[PDB]
Amino acid sequence: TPLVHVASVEKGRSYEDFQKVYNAIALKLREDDEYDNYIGYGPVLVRLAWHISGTWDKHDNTGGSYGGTYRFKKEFNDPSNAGLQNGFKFLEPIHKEFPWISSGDLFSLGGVTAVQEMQGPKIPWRCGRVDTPEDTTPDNGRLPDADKDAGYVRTFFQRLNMNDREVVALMGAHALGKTHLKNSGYEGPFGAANNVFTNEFYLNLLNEDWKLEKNDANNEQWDSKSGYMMLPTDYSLIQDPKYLSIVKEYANDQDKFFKDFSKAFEKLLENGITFPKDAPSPFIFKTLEEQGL
Ligand code: HEM
Repeated sequence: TPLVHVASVEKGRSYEDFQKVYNAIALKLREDDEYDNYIGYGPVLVRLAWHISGTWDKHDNTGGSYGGTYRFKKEFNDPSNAGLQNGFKFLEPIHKEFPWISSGDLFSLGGVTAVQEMQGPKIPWRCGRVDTPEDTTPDNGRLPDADKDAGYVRTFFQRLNMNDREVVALMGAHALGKTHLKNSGYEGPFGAANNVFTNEFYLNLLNEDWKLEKNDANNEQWDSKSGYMMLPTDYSLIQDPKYLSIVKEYANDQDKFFKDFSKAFEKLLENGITFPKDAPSPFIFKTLEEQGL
C-alpha cells in the first residue's frame, strides 16, 4: 500500500563519521560568508532541508527526505524550489569529499548544521536515508503557496502530520534569510539578525506596524516600517486565534520555542521513514565551537 522506507545505516559508518560531515559543512559555512550580501548559506540550507522533506504525503507515504530525489531534474526544477540550486552547489564539494553519505542524509544534515551553527537549538539527527531511483521522484506542486490564509496553512500541514503547535514552531524559521523577487515573487528580509536563530519572528509579528502593499512582482506582502517583510501565510499566524496564542508564547519564551522547533524539525526530517529497533539512536552533533575548531 504505502511504500515502506526503512532506514539503512551507511555501511560501517558511526557517529564520528557523521560528525566529520557536519564539521565540513560548518567550516564551509564559516568561510563562504559573502553569499547573499553577507547573510551566508545558513538560511538557504535550512530552506533546502525543509523543501526536500515537505513533499511528503502521509496518505501513500511518497515524498519526504528519504530518497534524495531533489537530486533529479524533475524535483530540482520545481518552480517552488527556485533558488535552492544555491544550497545544492554549496553541498556538492562536500558530497565529493564524503561520497558514502546518501543524498537524503546530506541534505537534511545541512539543515541541522545551519541551525546549530546559527546558534539555534541542537536537533537530534538520524542517518539511514537511502537514495531511491529517479522514478520515486514526487511530482511538482506539493510545496505550499505563500498567498493564502490560516485555513490553507492548517490544512496543508495536516498532510505532513503537523498540528498547530508544530506549524507555528516550524514557522519561526522565517526569522532567517529573506525573500528574493526572482525566486518567489517576494522581496525583503524577514527581520534584523538574519543569520542568527532567535524568536525574532514572533516578536516582529506582534510588535511591528505592518502595511499591506503590493510588490514589483505584483503580489501582496506585509511591509514594516523597520524595513522587514512578512508573507500572507506568515501574517495569517496572527489572524487565527489558535495560532496567535502560540505566537504569543514564543514571543515570550525563546527557550520553549527552541524546544518546540527542535522536536518539530526532527519530525519533519524523519517523516516517512521507518527506523528498525536496532538502528542507532539520534546523533547530537557538537558545534565547531564546542570542538574548539
Ligand atoms: C506556509 C509555509 C511556507 C511558505 C509558504 C514558505 C515560503 C517561503 C518563501 C516564498 C520564501 C522565499 C524564497 C526566495 O524567494 O528566495 C521562503 C524562504 C525561507 N523559508 Fe519558508 N515557507 C514556508 C515554511 C517554512 C518552513 C517550515 C521553514 C523551515 C522550518 C522555512 C524556511 C525558510 C527559510 C530559512 C527561508 C529563507 C531562505 C533564504 O534566505 O534563501 N519556511 N519561504
